[PDB]
Amino acid sequence: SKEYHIDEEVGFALPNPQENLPDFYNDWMFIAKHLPDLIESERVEKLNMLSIDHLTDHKSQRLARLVLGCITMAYVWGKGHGKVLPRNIAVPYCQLSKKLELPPILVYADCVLANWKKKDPNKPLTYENMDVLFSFRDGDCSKGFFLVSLLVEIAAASAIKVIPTVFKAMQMQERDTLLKALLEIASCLEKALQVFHQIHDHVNPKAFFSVLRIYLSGWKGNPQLSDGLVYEGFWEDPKEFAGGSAGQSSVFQCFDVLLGIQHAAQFLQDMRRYMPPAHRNFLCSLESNPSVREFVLSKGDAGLREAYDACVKALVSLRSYHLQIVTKYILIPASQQPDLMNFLKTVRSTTEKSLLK
Amino acid sequence: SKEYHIDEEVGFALPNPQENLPDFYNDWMFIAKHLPDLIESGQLRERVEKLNMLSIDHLTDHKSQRLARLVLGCITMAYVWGKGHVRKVLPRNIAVPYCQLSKKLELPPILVYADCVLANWKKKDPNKPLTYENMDVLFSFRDGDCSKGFFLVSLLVEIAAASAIKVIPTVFKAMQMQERDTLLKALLEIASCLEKALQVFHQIHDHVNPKAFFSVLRIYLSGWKGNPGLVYEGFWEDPKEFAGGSAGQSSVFQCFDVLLGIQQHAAQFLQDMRRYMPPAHRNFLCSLESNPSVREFVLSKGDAGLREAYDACVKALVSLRSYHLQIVTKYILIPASQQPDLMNFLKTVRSTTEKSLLK
Ligand SMILES: CC(C)CN(c1ccc(-n2cccc2C(=O)O)cc1NC(=O)Nc1ccc(Cl)cc1F)C1CCCCC1
Ligand SMILES: CC(C)CN(c1ccc(-n2cccc2C(=O)O)cc1NC(=O)Nc1ccc(Cl)cc1F)C1CCCCC1
Repeated sequence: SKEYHIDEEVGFALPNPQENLPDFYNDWMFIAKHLPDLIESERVEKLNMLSIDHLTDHKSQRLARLVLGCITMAYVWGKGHGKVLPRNIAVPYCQLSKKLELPPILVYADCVLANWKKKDPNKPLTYENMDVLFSFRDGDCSKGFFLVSLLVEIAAASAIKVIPTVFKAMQMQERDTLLKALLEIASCLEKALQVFHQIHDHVNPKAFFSVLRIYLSGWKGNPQLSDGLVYEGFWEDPKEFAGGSAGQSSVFQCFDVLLGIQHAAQFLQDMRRYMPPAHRNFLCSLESNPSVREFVLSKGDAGLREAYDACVKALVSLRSYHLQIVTKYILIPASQQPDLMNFLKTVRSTTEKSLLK
Repeated sequence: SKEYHIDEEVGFALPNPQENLPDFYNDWMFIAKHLPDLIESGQLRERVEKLNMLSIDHLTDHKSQRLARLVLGCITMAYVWGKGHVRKVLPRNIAVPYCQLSKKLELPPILVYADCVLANWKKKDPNKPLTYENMDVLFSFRDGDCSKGFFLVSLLVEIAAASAIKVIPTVFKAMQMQERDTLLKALLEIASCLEKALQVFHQIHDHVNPKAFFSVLRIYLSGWKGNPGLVYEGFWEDPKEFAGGSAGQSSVFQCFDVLLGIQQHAAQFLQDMRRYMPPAHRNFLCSLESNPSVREFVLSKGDAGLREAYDACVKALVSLRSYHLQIVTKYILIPASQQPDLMNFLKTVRSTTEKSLLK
């Protein structure tokens, strides 16, 4: 559906992202494409300031934001062992973030949604035929963690395209249409769970926790940048922004809203700001529609209740397996080097309490 | 509109709010309607504690549920604050129905602008118009609190603003259709209506007394988020923080900012205030942000008339925010300097409005 930038094949992800920028931005593209070699070894501070006026289409500006976002995270965090962004990169990065109405920091819509290519376009969207555009460090497992995340967004697209059928069937008092629409969403959410199983085959817990997780960290409520980060020449004062979480996906928040599932309440709302404007306009168009919960309860129909519940159950399954992934990839590795669980459990609890029975 | 519950006459306010609940809720209605007498005699907190737990299942329409929230909200503020000289636990037999009724209406369990302004008025004679002389409130806290004046004058500003809100589709349609003469008239009509809202502000001086406001009424509008939380017995085992009433709970304040492209620590506060607004009204301010920028449209065009009409709106907003500040001065600053960061926030918002002028 065109106005909201939801793709029929990949949903919220960006279809066929640009891989190359105009020559004018070669200095950017060289740094971003060589980050593994370049981190172990100043070029950002010796970098001239480029105008953003030569980024003319949407995909170019998304790729440019991805390039500048990966550069910024690597400059701030370095080698990842232990506060001011140079004017000549921050001014174009903040200008390009302002234009696209996103915060000047690496966000899920950059390094997942806009950070993939097909290897051969004549074949389908599977891990074996897919790759990422940018990494941080050799062995960071960027490829696996980004692509498996993206394959979940694609699986979710199968359900999102069913979403006009739900509201049309409510308007037209069509009980049999709405039931099939809910079961199809439920079935697609159940197939998304099977993708989650793929993380184990492409992402290594240690590599994730001690390498990749430092470069997705932001600077809002971070003790290393207690006052935040200074974007030299744009604000004289340092500014806080969060870094990447699963909460920046629209997938997670989208089906809460649809199914009428209502401190963590605060966090998912702010995460929407870190989403593309079209996608936030979509989640709002959703909240303006009649409650699927009020509709299914008001009918007294037990078939409809089971289908609504089929959706809610598929979400609880996902949130449990999510939780189990956090156990393998954060809790256990943290107990090996010499409040995230509370947030996830609370969100899971609110979902489970939304069953009808 | 329709889906957003914006009325052509009163805008964001609730039209013709219910005044009476079903008999089943007489025990509630007695306390709320007699809060002045029951606080002054020391019988308020006893009447709340001798209260059986009532099901909310007999509140069947919207207006009934809005009135019940107002009744329970006024009771809660009086129970928490007492004689204004407090209670850390709200008794289960009122908190459970109040929290249940808040969940249904998707509002926080505390008295909010949509309760004691938007849903808390009646006409004296319906055959005559909406003026202070023909209007009254449903609930007060204390004899002499000047609740009537402060609530109704607050609401009369919301009503003046409604005249402009219904123009808001004309603005977006006229941009889409490249109709330059239509869009100009739409801004001037909004500006003129924003200018009439300023004339309502003048009425506060005739119906609200500064001392009465600061030392009485302001105690019963105090919340418990960042207040030097409250336990809702039987609903949460843990105490919960929620803010009390501010002018920020109006949609009026944010609505014309969004239209005009006015970008409003304080960015966070106006954003959090939206939760204390009705869900339909939160969907409207959000549906607004999804529309094209009126600022970017007027600027790309070389037409100076359009700039002056956009500025006419922005200027009318700056006028209101200056006079706002002067009202804050009379009703807080001076009485506080007589007893033995809101000013920073208000000036900042004025600066952001003023800095959005085109000239
Ligand atoms: C698609 C999402 C909703 C579910 N997944 C997921 C599950 C658990 C975790 N997780 C592990 C430890 C802590 C967390 C957490 O914080 O939740 C993270 C994610 N996903 C991201 O972190 N995505 C992401 C965010 C920001 C930036 Cl910048 C880049 C990114 F790639 C996919 C699903 C299938 C298995 C692979 C991961
Ligand atoms: C409606 C807004 C945009 C402008 N006004 C306004 C101006 C200054 C102040 N003020 C004074 C001292 C501190 C403050 C402050 O904190 O701003 C308050 C209000 N208005 C409310 O506070 N309304 C209200 C809110 C919450 C609850 Cl619960 C109940 C209520 F009645 C009206 C407009 C009509 C002329 C009288 C004032």
